Amino acid sequence: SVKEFLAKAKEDFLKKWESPAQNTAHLDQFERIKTLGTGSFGRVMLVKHKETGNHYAMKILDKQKVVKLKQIEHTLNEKRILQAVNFPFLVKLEFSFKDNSNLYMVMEYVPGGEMFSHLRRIGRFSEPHARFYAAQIVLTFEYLHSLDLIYRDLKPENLLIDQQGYIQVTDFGFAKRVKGRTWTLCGTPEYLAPEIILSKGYNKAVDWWALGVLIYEMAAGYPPFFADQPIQIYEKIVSGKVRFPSHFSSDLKDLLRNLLQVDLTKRFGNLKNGVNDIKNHKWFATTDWIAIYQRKVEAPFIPKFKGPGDTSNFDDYEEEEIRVSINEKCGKEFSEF
Amino acid sequence: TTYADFIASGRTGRRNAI
Ligand SMILES: Cc1cc(O)cc(O)c1/C=N/NC(=O)[C@@H](N)c1ccccc1
Repeated sequence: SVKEFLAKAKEDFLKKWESPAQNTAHLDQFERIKTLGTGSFGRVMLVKHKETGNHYAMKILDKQKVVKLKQIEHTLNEKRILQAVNFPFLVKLEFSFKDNSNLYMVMEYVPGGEMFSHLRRIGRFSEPHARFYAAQIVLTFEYLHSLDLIYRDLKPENLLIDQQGYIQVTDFGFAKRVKGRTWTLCGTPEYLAPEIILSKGYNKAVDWWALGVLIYEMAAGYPPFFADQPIQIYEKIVSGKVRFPSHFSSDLKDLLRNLLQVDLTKRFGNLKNGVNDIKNHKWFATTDWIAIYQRKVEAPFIPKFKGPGDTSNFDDYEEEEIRVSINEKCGKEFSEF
Repeated sequence: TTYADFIASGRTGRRNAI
């Protein structure tokens, strides 16, 4: 049963949430290969675990930049949550640790590359292709929300394709365990729900709105609200008018009018029937959820894998020396990491 | 076309969080 699985899932999560794993590896157990991606206060690198020969992806966050951009609390959220969760489509945290300069999170290496890269290159995905990914995001948000977690940073930039062509969700930087409502103005301009922009309080429904932006971008090739300047993007999100490409199917557009819904009383995911309003939507009719969860379904796209440690699915980034200061920076701020 | 407007816009690269 789903309730049964989730109840067992919750009991597993809670024991880890209350008793977080900490300091389970050290920088020197890993050989650094290549920068796979960057962010405002850090970067992610392909690494190899010396003792087993396994490959992993290591996220390195600069503590001082986290503080300058006031992201201390957000970062503690990310690790605490990530180590407690366990789902087929979540990038697994294999180990975490910190040093004088940085925080470290060592995740499974997902060799297929970012959805973003494939999306911009190909232009757009077919609907059955976009659906296969969307279904996985749907199950993942069901899992996540059942734990009282809000995700808040969905975008193609934050989704990876695995070796059998299934999706893996990454970046828990804005994720938060919250039962009530919250106020932080955060996320990516194109993906912000209107309630975030207008400084109202908000909840898990912002994730379902973001899913709507994602599905639209995957199927259209561009986002529903864009302009040269964020101020102008907000003016567009807030006005709420949305236009769809002519090739979007009816089921798709309907699904999106409901996810991209400014009225919180009407947004899909946020109603009485919860996520089932989405799983049972016509656009997903051909989707077998159990088979999807069991990974028994054939993926629409199997990435080219030219061997272990291959990185040809990621862009090249300027390599910077990973410098670790001789002084502890911001020790008190990150004590529990 | 909207695709042409997007592609010619300054926001087709990776977008940063605010
Ligand atoms: C490329 C890759 C492979 C993988 O197997 C797992 C990952 O997690 C990644 C990359 N993730 N990249 C981010 O999360 C990025 N948003 C970022 C946020 C803060 C600082 C720096 C970057």
